[PDB]
Amino acid sequence: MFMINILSLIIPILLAVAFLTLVERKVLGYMQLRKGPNVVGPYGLLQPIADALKLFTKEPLRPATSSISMFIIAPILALSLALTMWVPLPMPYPLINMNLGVLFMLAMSSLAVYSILWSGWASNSKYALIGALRAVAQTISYEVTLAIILLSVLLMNGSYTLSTLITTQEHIWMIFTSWPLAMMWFISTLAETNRAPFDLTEGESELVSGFNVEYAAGPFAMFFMAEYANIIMMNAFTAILFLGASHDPHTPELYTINFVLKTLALTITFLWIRASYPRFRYDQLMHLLWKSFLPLTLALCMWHISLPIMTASIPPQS
Amino acid sequence: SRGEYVVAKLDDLVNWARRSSLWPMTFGLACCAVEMMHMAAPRYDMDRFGVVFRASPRQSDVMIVAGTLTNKMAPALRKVYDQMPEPRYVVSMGSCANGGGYYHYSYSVVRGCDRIVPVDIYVPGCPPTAEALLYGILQLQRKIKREKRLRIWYRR
Amino acid sequence: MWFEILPGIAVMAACLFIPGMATAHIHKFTNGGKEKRVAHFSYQWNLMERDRCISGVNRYHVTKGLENID
Amino acid sequence: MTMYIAFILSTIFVIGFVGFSSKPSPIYGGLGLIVSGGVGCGIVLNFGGSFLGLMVFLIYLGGMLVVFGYTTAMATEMYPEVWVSNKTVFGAFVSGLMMEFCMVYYALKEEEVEIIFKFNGLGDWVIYDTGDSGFFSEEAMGIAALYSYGTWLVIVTGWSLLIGVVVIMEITRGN
Amino acid sequence: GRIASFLKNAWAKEPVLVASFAIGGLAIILPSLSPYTNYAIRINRATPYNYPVPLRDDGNMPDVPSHPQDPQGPSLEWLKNL
Amino acid sequence: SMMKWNRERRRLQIEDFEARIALMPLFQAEKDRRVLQMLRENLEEEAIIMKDVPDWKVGESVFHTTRWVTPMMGELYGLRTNEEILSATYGFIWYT
Amino acid sequence: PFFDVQKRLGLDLDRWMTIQSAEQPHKIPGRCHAFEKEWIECAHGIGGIRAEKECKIEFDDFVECLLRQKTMKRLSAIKRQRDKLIKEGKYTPPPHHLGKEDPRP
Amino acid sequence: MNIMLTLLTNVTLASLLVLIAFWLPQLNAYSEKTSPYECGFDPMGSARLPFSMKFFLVAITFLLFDLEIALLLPLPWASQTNNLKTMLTMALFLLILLAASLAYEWTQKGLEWA
Amino acid sequence: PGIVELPTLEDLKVQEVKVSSSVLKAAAHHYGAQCDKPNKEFMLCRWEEKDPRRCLEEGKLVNQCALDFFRQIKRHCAEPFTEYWTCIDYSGLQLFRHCRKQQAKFDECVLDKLGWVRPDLG
Amino acid sequence: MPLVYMNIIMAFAIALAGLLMYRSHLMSSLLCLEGMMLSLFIMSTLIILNTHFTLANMMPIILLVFAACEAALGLSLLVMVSNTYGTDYVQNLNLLQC
Ligand code: SF4
Repeated sequence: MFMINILSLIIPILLAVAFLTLVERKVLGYMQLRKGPNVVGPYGLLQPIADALKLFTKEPLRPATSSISMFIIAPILALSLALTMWVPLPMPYPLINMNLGVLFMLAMSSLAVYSILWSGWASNSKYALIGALRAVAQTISYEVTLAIILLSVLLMNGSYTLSTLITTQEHIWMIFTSWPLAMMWFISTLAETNRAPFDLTEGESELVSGFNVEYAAGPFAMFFMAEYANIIMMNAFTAILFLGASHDPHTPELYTINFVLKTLALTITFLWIRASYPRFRYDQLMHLLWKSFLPLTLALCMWHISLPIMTASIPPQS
Repeated sequence: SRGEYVVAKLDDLVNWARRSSLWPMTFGLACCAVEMMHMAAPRYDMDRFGVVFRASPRQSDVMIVAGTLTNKMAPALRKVYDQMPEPRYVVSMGSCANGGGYYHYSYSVVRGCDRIVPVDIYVPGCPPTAEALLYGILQLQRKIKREKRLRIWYRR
Repeated sequence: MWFEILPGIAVMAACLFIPGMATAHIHKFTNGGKEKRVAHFSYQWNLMERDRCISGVNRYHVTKGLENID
Repeated sequence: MTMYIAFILSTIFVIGFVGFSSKPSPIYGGLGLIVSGGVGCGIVLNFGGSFLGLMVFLIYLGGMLVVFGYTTAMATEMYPEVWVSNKTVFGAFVSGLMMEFCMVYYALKEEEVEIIFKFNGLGDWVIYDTGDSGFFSEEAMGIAALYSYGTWLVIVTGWSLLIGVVVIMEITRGN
Repeated sequence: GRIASFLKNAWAKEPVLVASFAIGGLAIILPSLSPYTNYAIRINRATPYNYPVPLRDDGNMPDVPSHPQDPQGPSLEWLKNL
Repeated sequence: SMMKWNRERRRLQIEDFEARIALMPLFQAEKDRRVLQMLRENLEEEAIIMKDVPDWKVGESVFHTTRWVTPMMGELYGLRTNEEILSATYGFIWYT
Repeated sequence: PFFDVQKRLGLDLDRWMTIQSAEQPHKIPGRCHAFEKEWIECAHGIGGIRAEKECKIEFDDFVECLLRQKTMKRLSAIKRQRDKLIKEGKYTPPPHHLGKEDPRP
Repeated sequence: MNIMLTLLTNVTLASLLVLIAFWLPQLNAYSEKTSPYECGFDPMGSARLPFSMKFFLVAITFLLFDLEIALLLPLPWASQTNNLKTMLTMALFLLILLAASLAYEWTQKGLEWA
Repeated sequence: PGIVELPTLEDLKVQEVKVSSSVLKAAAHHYGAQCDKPNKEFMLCRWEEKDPRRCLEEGKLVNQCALDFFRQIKRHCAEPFTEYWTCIDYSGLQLFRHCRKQQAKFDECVLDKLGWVRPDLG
Repeated sequence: MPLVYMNIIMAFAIALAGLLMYRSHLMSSLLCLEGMMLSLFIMSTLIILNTHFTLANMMPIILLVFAACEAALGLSLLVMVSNTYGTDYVQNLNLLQC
């Protein structure tokens, strides 16, 4: 029955990604004095399905200069890793309960970056190469600060087990304890998911399509699905880490509802930011993270190391 | 025949997917592009109909030739059309694109984009009003709705 | 108006809700109406193996209480 | 087949090494290094080293990122080489795979192979210990003793890293 | 006096660095002067990670208890009150 | 609030560790008896298995020392079924 | 040129990790603590030249605990004999080894 | 094994999607359609020529800082020791050395580009 | 070298405490309070001797004492203990926190019928 | 020794042979150095975990730290070589002879 559980996690997540596309289109339109898609289906509900069918019934083109093996492998890696990262999340009970789930998610996010770089390099197009290099710069900018913030926050948890975050935040949200780290973490999640104002890899205005400029039909659909799934998964991680939820062991549905609502709110915030702010220059993104976020993260990491000791609040290891 | 019914229904599904999700490429040559942007503007928002502007030719389904096509720009237009994956549809907007319009007798103007690329729907006007362009796009959607690829496959 | 956005959000919310509920109820079904035991350290896995031996059906969730004694 | 997950992963590790060692273009050698790092993580996790394995994967994932960027900048070539683009690279790849297959079958079939040391074909499960670690992760407790026991190692490593930043700055000054 | 000028210039021009340095300095200093750090050490010691091996009784160990719930031996009342 | 909650968590962890301490001696007795029984069964079946083989002492120690050495996984589960071997060797690692 | 500054100044810069039998966090024992302790105690103050032969039994026991080469060889021989007997048809694994009896808790 | 099964399932789903994308659609591949994309005109040189990295120093420093990320991750378990004084001193020593390295590179115009 | 002197199967046969982990954890504190003596004797034997064979009899005594403890529980406080260990079983981590009320019932019943007092923290 | 030790030592041998047999690029040989470091990490971790040498489970992490230090040094040298010659090719390190 574990296979049933894996399918239950996978299939609904992909449908959630599909309808997230509709939600984004409508939210941005309404924030722009427009109505998002409404013609296709009641209130635009069937637009995602039409988009998926159109993309998968569209000719996929293999670039003449492309390296076919990497060109094909990259979307597979992106989608599979995007689906994999959802596994360890406690909602409330995780599909795979790992002692070090947080480090697993960090490593898997690191692995997903190669999908963008491999896609851009294999495309053998100048714009794709520029997008891949931008992705490299983005990872260089954000990875260290992301890891340090996660370590600082998890010091109060006492472990890297995602499930134990629920117990730690039983009485209060961790955002109250670590609201600055929460802000830097939210921006870093925006950077990791390559979302505005850090949508540099794709950068339609500056790079025609970035790394996916040479991708069409199914592979592009896979890249889009990976992107949106990563958005949802990272926002869910933020909800678990900071905006904890009440869990009644006899009724998990309450925790599941609270968690889903918080993640929806965070994803809506993502779309809101994409609508509101302009895009950063990748030099500016790297400067922001290294010159502004990194020193504050180091100072706050020192603070969070000291605070449990000086306040006798060291969390239980188990 | 049951096979004919299955083919007809699958063709209906494919045509509905293709017409509902029509992604024009970000290609605007001349003044007609401005009316295209006004079509993208809130009043006649084309996103409601599923028409979303996508820059990359490989991620686009429709090319709208808005503006005069000079002899200098024609090879680039043909290249962009060729690099666009199929099914691909071309809409010619404005008199300049349709047949050369005001600059028909110029040395530097292609007297119609039909000479360079096949055109499916011609939207008259100079500039065509945004409502006219939306009407043309919906006409292209109906044309897609009338397509019978799978039925012809079964009958062939 | 803005309420028109809500239906897609509701569909997305239901899709997201399905995974956690499915995981919890599948764990309940597989583990005999009780939460799947968490073994983050070797001691708990040893307890689970001992329960597997005690049960007699090679299922750890089956719990033998005072009745088995004497 | 699940009785020998470790052996399969180690063979994949050796194949990745034969991939990045035949020296294709740095991109595909980086692919090999990434695959080998993942497989090594798998092996260490199978032996009980979850933190160590995940740390290797994370560090090599970041390291190969800078390698990929550097390649596209310095180690670049107009026609980058794959393991089937040159007789030398394919020769090295085939020789490495054959040498593995040779030792693999030799040790699996023969009870005790001895290439340079003596190796026993019995599955890795045999060596594992029967003790219990209780409410503890021995790897985690040992790795955490770097701050309580290994003050000297912390001093040396921190100084090495600061001097490494200085060294990179000086080596790249370029006068 | 000039130190105040430097601090004002820092807060105007580089607030993030001022905040970071202040937080780091507090992290360094405050734990030394905190009463509760010894409480943290005692809590970590009190945690019974490994079994309390009994010791053979030679008849000359008054302080060592002969059985839990006996008045002799360590007490954890401080942590309960904490 | 986090200080209060974490101190309570440490106290509850102490409670759980004390429960484990109370239960450990019985577990140690069970484990020793089980290991000895498995070793005896292995010894007897080996006596059956290699009676014919020349110059093979049965149950001979590979250590010079006449001291108890904790048996390795192979000794206890060497001749048991594959499912038992997989469980003993990789269960805690694989369990998730 | 091994200037024993650690011994001169009484500083345990690195000797804490030199051996597996030394103090470890939470008194977690090494897999060969007994053998290592016996070998160290045997070869203490007698010099390396003497210890290489007068404590060879201890060192061999330590190596056997570390690598299990002899134990693995014996187990492999037993398994080979059992498989050969099964092929011959003159041996049958007991039901408890086959899983027909509940193992002791 | 559960993690292996999940990874296999996800990879198989992705590969099946790729297969369906490359086999269900109809194709009319011709040279001009599969040529590289350069905004309509043809590319001048290759996309495999060297692409100067103006942030090389930051990348090497990123490697060196990811090492410190690795060294600092055990801290959650370190806080469980009895020698919290030495643990705190060494953790702050490592973090202050990382801060010093960042400050040195910054003041020496190392975090700047080109 | 020498033959390993493994004990016979009959000698290592003992009555077994066939109760699940949740049941043991529910009674863990009172079990340690009541059966401390034999358990401590077995532990001292195990740690001093360093041979599992040498301390078999003390382990048998440990098992017998645990059985007697559970028998007294069954005689006097069966139902409250059954509810208590049922409550602990549901939690995957078998946490004590969620079952405080049933634990209070069990402790009060045990204190009244048998006089046992739960050991305090530490 | 189990066969996994054989495979990991074989990986180290292969990486050493790769490093000692250059072809053109320097990046590939630096990758062979990093591969050797990975193989050493795996061997040390396996030994320390099988022998339950608790206070030695940190040695792999220090080995990785100094491996990354070495990698940084290698890349910082490769950048200068590329700047002075335009490529990372080893054949350009030919000014010093004998
Ligand atoms: S048709 Fe008229 S509006 Fe359109 S580009 Fe030509 S002149 Fe401008």
